[PDB]
Amino acid sequence: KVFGRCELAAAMKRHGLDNYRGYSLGNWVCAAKFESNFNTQATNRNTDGSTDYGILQINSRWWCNDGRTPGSRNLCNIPCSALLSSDITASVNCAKKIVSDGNGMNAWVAWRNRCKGTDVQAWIRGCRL
Amino acid sequence: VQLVESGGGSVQAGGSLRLSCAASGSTDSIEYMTWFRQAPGKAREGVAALYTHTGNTYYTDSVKGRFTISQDKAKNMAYLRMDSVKSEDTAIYTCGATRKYVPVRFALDQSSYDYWGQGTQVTVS
Ligand SMILES: [Cl-]
Ligand code: NA
Ligand code: NA
Ligand code: NA
Repeated sequence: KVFGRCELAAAMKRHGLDNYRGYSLGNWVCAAKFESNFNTQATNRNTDGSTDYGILQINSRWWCNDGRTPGSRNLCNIPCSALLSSDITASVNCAKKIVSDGNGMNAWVAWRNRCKGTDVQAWIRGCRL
Repeated sequence: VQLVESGGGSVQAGGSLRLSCAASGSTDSIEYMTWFRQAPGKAREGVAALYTHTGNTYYTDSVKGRFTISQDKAKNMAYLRMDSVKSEDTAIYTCGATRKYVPVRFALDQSSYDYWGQGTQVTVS
């Protein structure tokens, strides 16, 4: 599924992400845009054997299990395949754990590079939320 | 990513020594820069980790209060200042880094790190 910007903003709001660990809704929409271009099926293989999954590009070295990295961790206690669903719940629930780890949204590289220090509220402007 | 260590060598007990690590390539993709050490008879252990995008720091119990990890992010530099050094600090010190986030609970584990410097001997008298 490729979400529309405003469609995703609404779904993220419904999932309680607005102001979650202090990050306004625009931050979350912007992160999805640059991490996955709003695509719930997005995957990216990394040099360590791990894979980034789904709309928020969550890494299998730490957060989910895909079997392909023996001794890796699964801190969200889910199969990585759950992060490729057309509904965002599993990704959002896992993302909540990630952002609560102690370094905020900096754990998302594309958020740091493309969202942090920008007018993130632009990503939700003009949506009827 | 190449990590280039400098500093080290001999130091007296209760004294101070600064180690430096300079990171190759662009500043932006480095996540953690973290000093490890390996002492006579023991495995490599995490000493002090720094998350470069917030400045947050994490120390092993045996150095809390005596060692300080810090950075100059613009230069891809990380520093370890050892104050109040003790015999147990004698070890080979190596800086590691990652280009992907690592949960804080694993930030002092060597298996978390993908890039390493040379090792720099520190000896406490
Ligand atoms: Cl949904
Ligand atoms: Na990611
Ligand atoms: Na895993
Ligand atoms: Na870099």
